[PDB]
Amino acid sequence: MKELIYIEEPKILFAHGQKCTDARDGLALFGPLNNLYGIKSGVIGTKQGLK
Amino acid sequence: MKELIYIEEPKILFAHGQKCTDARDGLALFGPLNNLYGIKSGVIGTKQGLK
Repeated sequence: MKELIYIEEPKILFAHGQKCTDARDGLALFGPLNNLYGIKSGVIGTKQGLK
Repeated sequence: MKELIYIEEPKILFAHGQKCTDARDGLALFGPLNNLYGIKSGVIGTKQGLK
């Protein structure tokens, strides 16, 4: 019979220095580190793809 | 005794279908034709240049 150790879960730092563990919850709670003013999309494809 | 003819000043088209003759007045009255979200400025040079 051998033994197992435990390694503590790491943290990922979100906006205004808010530590968390899950990326989705940290984003839904605080938000990304830097702010883009917006995203301009260039879509190339058929008409159905554009729709 | 020679004669001079006259030609009407052309109009430039601004936001929401509004025309004018001066670019500055048209911009200050109706704004640009298109809509960006922001301008991400990259600066290259000295520290005092950044200041």
